[PDB]
Amino acid sequence: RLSAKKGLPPGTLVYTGKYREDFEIEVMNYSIEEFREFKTTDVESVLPFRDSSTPTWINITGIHRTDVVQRVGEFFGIHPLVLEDILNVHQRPKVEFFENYVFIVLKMFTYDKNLHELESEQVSLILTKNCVLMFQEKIGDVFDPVRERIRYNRGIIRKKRADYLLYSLIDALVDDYFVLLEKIDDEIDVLEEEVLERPEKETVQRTHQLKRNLVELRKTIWPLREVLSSLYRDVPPLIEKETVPYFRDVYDHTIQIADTVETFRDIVSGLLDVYLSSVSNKTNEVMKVLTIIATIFMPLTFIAGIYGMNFEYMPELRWKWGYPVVLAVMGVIAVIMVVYFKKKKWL
Amino acid sequence: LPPGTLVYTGKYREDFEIEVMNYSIEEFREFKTTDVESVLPFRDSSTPTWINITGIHRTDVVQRVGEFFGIHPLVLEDILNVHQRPKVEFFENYVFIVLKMFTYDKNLHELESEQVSLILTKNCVLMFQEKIGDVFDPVRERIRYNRGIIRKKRADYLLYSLIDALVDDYFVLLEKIDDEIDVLEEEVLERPEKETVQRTHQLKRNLVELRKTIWPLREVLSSLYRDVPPLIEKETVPYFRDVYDHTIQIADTVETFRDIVSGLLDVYLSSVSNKTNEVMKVLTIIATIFMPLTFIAGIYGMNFEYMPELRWKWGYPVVLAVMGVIAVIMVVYFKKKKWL
Amino acid sequence: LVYTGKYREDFEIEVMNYSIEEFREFKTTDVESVLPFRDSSTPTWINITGIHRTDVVQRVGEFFGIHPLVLEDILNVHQRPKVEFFENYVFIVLKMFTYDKNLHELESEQVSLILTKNCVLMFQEKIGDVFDPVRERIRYNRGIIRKKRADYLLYSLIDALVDDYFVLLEKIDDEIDVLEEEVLERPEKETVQRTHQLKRNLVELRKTIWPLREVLSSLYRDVPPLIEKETVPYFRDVYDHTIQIADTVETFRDIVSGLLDVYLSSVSNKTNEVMKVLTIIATIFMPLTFIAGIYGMNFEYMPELRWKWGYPVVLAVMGVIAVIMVVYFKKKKW
Amino acid sequence: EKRLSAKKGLPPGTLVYTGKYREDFEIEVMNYSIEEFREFKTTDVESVLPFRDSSTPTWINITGIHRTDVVQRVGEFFGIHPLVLEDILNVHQRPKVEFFENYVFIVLKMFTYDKNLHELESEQVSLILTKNCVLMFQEKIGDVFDPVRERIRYNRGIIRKKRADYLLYSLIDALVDDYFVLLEKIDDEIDVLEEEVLERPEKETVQRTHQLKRNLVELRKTIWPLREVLSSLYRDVPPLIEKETVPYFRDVYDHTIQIADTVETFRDIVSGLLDVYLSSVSNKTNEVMKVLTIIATIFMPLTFIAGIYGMNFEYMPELRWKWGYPVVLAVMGVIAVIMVVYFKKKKW
Amino acid sequence: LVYTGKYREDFEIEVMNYSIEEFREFKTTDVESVLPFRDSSTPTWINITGIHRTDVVQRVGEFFGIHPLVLEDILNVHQRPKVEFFENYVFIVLKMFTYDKNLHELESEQVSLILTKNCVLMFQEKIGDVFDPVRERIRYNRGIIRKKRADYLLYSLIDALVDDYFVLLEKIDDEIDVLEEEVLERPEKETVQRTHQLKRNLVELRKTIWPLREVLSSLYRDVPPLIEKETVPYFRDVYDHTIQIADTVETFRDIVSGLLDVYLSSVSNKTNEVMKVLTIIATIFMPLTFIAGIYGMNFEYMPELRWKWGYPVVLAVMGVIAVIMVVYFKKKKW
Amino acid sequence: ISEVQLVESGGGLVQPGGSLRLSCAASGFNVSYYSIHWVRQAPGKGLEWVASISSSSGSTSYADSVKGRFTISADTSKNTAYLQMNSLRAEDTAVYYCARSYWYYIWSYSYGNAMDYWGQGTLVTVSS
Amino acid sequence: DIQMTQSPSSLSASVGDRVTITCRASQSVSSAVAWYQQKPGKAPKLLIYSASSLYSGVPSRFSGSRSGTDFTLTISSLQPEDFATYYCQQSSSSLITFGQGTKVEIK
Ligand SMILES: [Mg+2]
Ligand SMILES: [Mg+2]
Ligand SMILES: [Mg+2]
Repeated sequence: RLSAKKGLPPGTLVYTGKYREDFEIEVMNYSIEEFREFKTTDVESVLPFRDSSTPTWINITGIHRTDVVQRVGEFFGIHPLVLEDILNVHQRPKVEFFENYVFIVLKMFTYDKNLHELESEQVSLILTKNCVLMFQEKIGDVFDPVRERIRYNRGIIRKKRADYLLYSLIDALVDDYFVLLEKIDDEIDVLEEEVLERPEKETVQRTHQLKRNLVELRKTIWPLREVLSSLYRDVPPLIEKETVPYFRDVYDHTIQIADTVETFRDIVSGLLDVYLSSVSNKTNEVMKVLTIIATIFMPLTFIAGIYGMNFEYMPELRWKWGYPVVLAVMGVIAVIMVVYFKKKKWL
Repeated sequence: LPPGTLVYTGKYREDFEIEVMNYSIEEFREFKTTDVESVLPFRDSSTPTWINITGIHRTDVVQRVGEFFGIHPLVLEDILNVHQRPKVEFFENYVFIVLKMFTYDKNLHELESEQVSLILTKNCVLMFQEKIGDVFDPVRERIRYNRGIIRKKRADYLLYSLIDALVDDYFVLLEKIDDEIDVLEEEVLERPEKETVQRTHQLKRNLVELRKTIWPLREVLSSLYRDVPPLIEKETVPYFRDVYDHTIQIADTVETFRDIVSGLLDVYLSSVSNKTNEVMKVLTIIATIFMPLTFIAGIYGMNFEYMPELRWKWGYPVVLAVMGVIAVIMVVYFKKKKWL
Repeated sequence: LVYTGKYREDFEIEVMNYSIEEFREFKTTDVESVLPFRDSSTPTWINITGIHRTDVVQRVGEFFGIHPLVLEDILNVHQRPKVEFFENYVFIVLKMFTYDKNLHELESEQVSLILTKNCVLMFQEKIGDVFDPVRERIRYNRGIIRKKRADYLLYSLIDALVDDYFVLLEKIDDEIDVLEEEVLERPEKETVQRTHQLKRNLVELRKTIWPLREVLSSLYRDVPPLIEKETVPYFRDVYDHTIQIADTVETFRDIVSGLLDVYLSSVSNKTNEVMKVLTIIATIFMPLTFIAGIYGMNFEYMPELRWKWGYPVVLAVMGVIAVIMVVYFKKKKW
Repeated sequence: EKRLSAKKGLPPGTLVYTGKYREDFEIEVMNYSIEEFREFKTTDVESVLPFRDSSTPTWINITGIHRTDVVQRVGEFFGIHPLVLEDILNVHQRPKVEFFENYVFIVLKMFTYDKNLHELESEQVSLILTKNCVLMFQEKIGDVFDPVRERIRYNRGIIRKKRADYLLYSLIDALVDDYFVLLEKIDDEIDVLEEEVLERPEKETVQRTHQLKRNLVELRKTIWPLREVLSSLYRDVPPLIEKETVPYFRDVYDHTIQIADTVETFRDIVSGLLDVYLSSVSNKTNEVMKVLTIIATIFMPLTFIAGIYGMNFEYMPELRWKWGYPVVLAVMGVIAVIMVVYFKKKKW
Repeated sequence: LVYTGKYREDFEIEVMNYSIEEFREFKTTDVESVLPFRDSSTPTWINITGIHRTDVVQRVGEFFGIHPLVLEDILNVHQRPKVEFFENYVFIVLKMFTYDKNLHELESEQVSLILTKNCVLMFQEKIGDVFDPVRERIRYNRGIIRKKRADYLLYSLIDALVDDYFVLLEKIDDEIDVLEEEVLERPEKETVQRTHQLKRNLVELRKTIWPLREVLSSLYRDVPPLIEKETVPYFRDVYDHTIQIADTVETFRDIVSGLLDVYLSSVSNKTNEVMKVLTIIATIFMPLTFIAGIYGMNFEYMPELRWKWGYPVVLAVMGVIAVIMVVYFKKKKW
Repeated sequence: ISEVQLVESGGGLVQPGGSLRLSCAASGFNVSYYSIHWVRQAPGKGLEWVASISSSSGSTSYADSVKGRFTISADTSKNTAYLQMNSLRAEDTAVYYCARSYWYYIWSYSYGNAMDYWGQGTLVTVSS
Repeated sequence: DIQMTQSPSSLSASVGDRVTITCRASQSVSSAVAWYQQKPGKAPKLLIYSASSLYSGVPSRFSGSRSGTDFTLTISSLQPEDFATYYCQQSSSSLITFGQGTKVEIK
């Protein structure tokens, strides 16, 4: 649905999603010398990290409880419109800058190969001082490599500020986009083989489903470029100048993703025309068989009915082996017609 | 005709009413009248007021209202012209907004449009409608029942609330149209018919009409936000930006719908091609079975005098047996070919 | 200098100097004398017609100091509309489209407008334009045409042109509705040709209109050098009219594109029904003829004989196999 | 980190021209200023090396990059990274832009379209903007930068009074103008092919249509990176480009936007053309199958009944119905004309 | 723990334990002889050519301290190339390919590499591979292989595999050349079958070459302690080679897709031509069949005696109607 | 500057099992940017490729007919390529050409080289 | 070592005729085949490279094509100066080999 909270005053916090079973808060406070993982359920536990002098990543998983979202927004001084956009799942991807924080909305996709279904989960990021606020709808992320790099000093993650953490999260989400593109390409290949080899109604239904999935994916990806371009080109006070080249790299990755998705869309658009051409080829093979049979057997039955009329004046009184000679004529006609079809390469 | 002509080009003249809602943080009042002079003394007021002069078919009342408010004759012409693209105009005294309201019919599959206009002057919001019945009922309910934060703001918030209600109605329309697209794709994927093409063409025409109206609305909201007038307070730009995001989302939904309806026709063509293949297969099977047998019956139905036909290997049954053998051989060949 | 025009039949010159008190109308068939001669006192609107007599163009260019480049540009038929700005004058070139239902094509002529202080010199190639409402507005003193300056004359001319485009697009909409009814009711081989003609007409108008839209875009918001600030909302109005016309053109192109696809579906259904008729009749009548030829063979010893009306029995078995084939088709939806 | 690529069956450091044109070689230099300009054509690269350390802007144009020795020498003397030279010599590439602290490297594409053979050919041109030199790299004689040459030669415009940044802008602007004229050629080709497709639907017509489809896909895959290059040019301004000349790059970006939109419209039009072709061929097939089915409907039942009366049960009412046979032919004609009337009712 | 593939025929375990001073080899089929090699300081290379014999692979799995999950990975064949990093060893899945020029059939064979400290382990399902140049270099002291560690042996193995991919690309290049020549001029049903088979082969090749690029990138970019830092440029070279292979594969895919598109473009003309042929043959024989059948009817009042000799007139009218139909088909170019 | 020229020097009559060295002076181009090839043509026979040097990288390739018996090398400073022939046999008697080639492109994985400029060639006679 | 088999070896034709020389490889040589002509007593001269591309300055009557591992050189219209020995060459490997030659004689 898209008409949720239609008759509501602005800023009303209503969840418009299909996930109401999960809730957990994970806090990963890390510094240059140490980190401290922490998972909790109480909202009040994460509030003291608002003024912590070290980078903090509070990940609120499960936003069906609007009370947690409202409490966090009130403590961190977030405008209610930003909160109602956080809880609105069907929001377009966007980036918005304020005086004291940066508000970002993204989408991460789950794919199912068994049932050709594309699912999207909206993930929102708020970058306040040295803190990144994260909201999700269900258990399961794409930032586990970021978590691991925080846990073990694999990179420069604990040496930098919160803007680098925001970079890490955006980069992981774009990496999932690359993986999903790989999976979609695999399904493109299998469906192309299906179309070219054996056309069926299931084939056209799968092609339509794939077309819908690609149009949804394209609609999602194009605002992502605008988000990243806004992120690195125009500097807000919340993002240090040393992180700009990284955001530029992610923008280039989004460029690649958009080009790839456009190629996929072109292929899917050609798929149904290829399907119609293949079905025409099959029915033309059937046509060729029918034409060959008719071509052989109508002239022979014509000359078998012309000898067999009831006229009583033909020289049928054993002219010169009438039945054998007419059978020889039958065979000669059939052989020459088969030779003609072989020359034309039908048979 | 000269540009100052105040002709009204619309199909609706049945009714006429004027609705006024003047609200304040501690005072609230509302009244409906049929006289322009009763509602006229509100321009020189220090409280936000909402004048909803619906039923635009008597041009005299709106001419008088524009004369009182100093409203330029050209925007009088534009506000009395129904066939007007959604538009925004800025003036040193007021801002002019032209919007539209849409009604969709499920059974008739027809899309209807109503033009609604807005003029925001100082601390007054003048609304102009073609007929009665609109999508601003929640705004009136919020003003009446003391909800939201409407009662503690100026007329800019009222303008924003009206536009927001209109965009929410657009969301409802797109939801209905999504339901229609779903039922049409089901009907073309499952049981294609001749009327399917006409239905899809009607849906395509409705969607192009939707796009033609929606994109100007997005432009109007973009101009309302990005180029803030001195009239609209600095504190109320985030709300207009939220409405702008809603408009861009609606445009994206319209584009998605257009793509799906574009693919529907190719799906229908694929279905009809499959049907054609099946019926050609049936014809080829029958012809292949029954042409050689007719040829043989013609060979052995001749009138030649010399025939080894009296009694040769029981005579008559042998040709029937060999034709049956030919028939079963061709039937199993077709079964192997999977044509049958 | 040189022109690509084809019609040279008519040549005529119109002079119209008008003010609040009174107006002058002469309609001289020759050059005679131009009333203003840069008088800069009263608004003057002089209409010239025809391009074969190129001498008038050079004379008016030299008298009022028009640059020869735009004068050379005027004597063309294939150029797209464009606008140029100069300190002494402003040069605007437009086009007029006429449409008829009998032949279904458009004839195009190029119109140039030059605005000078209290002087609006124009160009023409055919007689019988759509500026008759403007002429009547001049003559009968209605509206604010007889109020101030001469730029409002250029606005009125552009408004008349966009009104003509509006009515022409209305005619296109009418014919699109007619062709939609035809395709949805009566398909034909020539219908695709007619729709192709309509589509080419639409692409030609799409090519032509957008330059006009950009010209009106450059006229407004660009702070023109010498134009009264009291006439800018009128330019905004005509710009909005051009925007609406462009949107209508795009929608028309979309509808005409969809017409081809509905026609293609109709063609495929035609193939399918013809195929079904052929298949049904062949299936119903080939085995029957086979059986008839079976009982007609000249084998001397055949078990066939009168066995309780054998001929009616064979005809009955033929009929019942025909009936079972017919019911198979009926249950198969053919 | 940028690094030269190792290629199998190729010595480790060698650079290879990845192209097809090896006919001609030429070096052309225009050293211009506010007051005076000089231009000459030469083959020696030492004649053009010293311009690297020059005051007034100069435009060194090198035609023919199959001479990998010249490219290597120029890159070494000007201090160009070997990977950028390897990109220069690679023509199976999309348009790109790379910013370095001392120079900016740009890849563009040039197009010549032929009405005969309907062939869309691409030539890669590379631009290196340095302190006061714009390095032009081409494959063969014939470009679109004659307007810039003429403006330099006769002090037109404002180009003589600016630096190398304006020269880079001018060259890119001329290339975009060539894109516009190519789009016009595509208009003409679409018009011809659409005129032919409606009434003469054949296999060569759809060969031409699919050729145009592939040409337009290549044009899109070329224009999108070009638009990205111009966007990075004006909205990520490097130190090499002045604070001025950025509005000009924005204008070029707008032109790229228009070109991309026109390409999309071309794609839609060509798809419509293919649909028209299929509809026409289907209509002809409908006509032929219609005549076939009319003949079959008229004659197969009649042949059946002729066979019915052609058999022999020896106890059939074969005669005495006013000779019967005239009645048989009467029934033949009656059902034949009823079928004819039915076909007329169906307007076949 | 089951071998999911098809090759369950042959078994033999090769060993090449080598060092700068000398090298020792023995091809044995008994498990216990290949066990104690993990303690050898010199680099060692064990090649198990039997996978269906799950006893030996399980034995070496629990003897070398490698997790049972990766053992299942070796025993699984339908698996794209992948790399895994563990604290004690590195797990790599690769594929060999054999292409038949005559049969146009491409079959794949999995090779699994487990690189531990100073020892490398293969796992093959069949006799036959491409690592022979590595064997010769280990034998006759040709390159720098004998003077380095086991990670260099892994590099040599992967380099040989990529070289085999280059040879396969050569074969596919010849096939694409010939197929394009045949499709462009004088196509055939066999040519279309060949085109489809080659497209399927290229799809498989792309799907197995992209994970290979991923594996080599993960190999050189972030170097686990099992790989020395000196051997990074070698894996980088192999990564570049994989880039070359993937680019060639993409170009070949585009060529073959265009070849298919041009062929399928012209199917409707084939439909129209078969319709024309069938209609011509059916139309010039059904009326003749009718008239022959009427004159063959068994009524008794047929004027079948004399009457302009009987059969000559019916043959004449059959010929006349046939030539009239032929002339009618001459129009419209049938 | 100047045309591309290749000149050989060192052809002479050498006793079997002996040695001699052939020089190849390169003019009109730099020996580093190109690959120098030696080609052997026996009297009355066809062309045989014998050696190859890539001076900039130092890569060399030898035919199996002379592998382990010839050595090819270049001096970038001298603009000269060399061919050290020792342990000569009677079959080495031929006219030895010096050639220059460029690499061209077929596909991403495939490369080829074609020989543009050839020297006059010097005759080596192994006899008596 | 890839072997190039060049046939015929002793072609003869008159001026203005059409000469075809066909050349075959022992294995795959991916279009990396060149042709040279050598007049007696001289050095070889490059004619075709990449099996199709015509070298700069070579007369337009020379042509080449590839059919898998089969390569052909054609002199479309012979000239008095077109009488010499023509060779193959493969360069797909670091070890590059020639054909045995084909002498076109005056008939
Ligand atoms: Mg809201
Ligand atoms: Mg009969
Ligand atoms: Mg009979």
